[PDB]
Amino acid sequence: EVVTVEHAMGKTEVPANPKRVVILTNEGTEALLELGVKPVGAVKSWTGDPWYPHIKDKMKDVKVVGDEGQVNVETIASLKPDLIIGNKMRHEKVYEQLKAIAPTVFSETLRGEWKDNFKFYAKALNKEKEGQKVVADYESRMKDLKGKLGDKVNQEISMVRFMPGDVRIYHGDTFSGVILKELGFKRPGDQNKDDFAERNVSKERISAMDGDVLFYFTFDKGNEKKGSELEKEYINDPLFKNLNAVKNGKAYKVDDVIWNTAGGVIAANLLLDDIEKRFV
Repeated sequence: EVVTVEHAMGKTEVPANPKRVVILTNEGTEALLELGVKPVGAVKSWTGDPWYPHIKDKMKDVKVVGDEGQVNVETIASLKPDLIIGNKMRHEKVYEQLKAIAPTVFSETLRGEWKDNFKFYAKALNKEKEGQKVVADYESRMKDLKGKLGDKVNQEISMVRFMPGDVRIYHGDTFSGVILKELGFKRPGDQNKDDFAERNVSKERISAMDGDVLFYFTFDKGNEKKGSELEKEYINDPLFKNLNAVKNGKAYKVDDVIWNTAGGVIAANLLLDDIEKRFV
């Protein structure tokens, strides 16, 4: 009937064979799908209507239970789940409300932890063996790519994000950070740090964006397109145009969804594919 799972908010008995699972992160949604569990409810994709294209078909008739930052507890209760999976960084405040509905287990954070989070979700679902195969398959595809890249990994890759009111330079404890590191890519300067990002990068700090290759991506909250507005301002600034990466023709806009925001094992595989497309 049950198994005990240690997690970010304690120790909880969960079904040995969960039948009606609700999943409260985008990255966790991908874990479930790859582990052969279709959730009865899930938070909408950050920039989907409601689902990212890469999971849309797999999410047919899944009930939207809010978004990752603001979950709808009433909708979750209505689904009568036997297991709820969330994340302490996103959902700590609603943990007790979720626990009142069904056994609830939390991962700790997002940042660069996608692979450990995936393994945790596999444990929570009692699908460790299945999870080992998914991880092994990803690592094999990763090894395939390392071979195809050869010494192209010796390039310093710079990661820049435009968001509403905030230009960021992404560092090591991030989705792109840990995957670039696993592949063996170098990073320039502070992008080697094991923190999340340099935040609120000014036009004066544009020099900190340089590298051998510069990948930038943009997040827009809504129809205001405030992220894209900031991108336009920065990439047309003379300081940006004088970056070595830009003068070399090696500054590229990449997809926010697969390079950062989806954040799960399906996206990780799509990121490998995109890197192969761009470098090989």
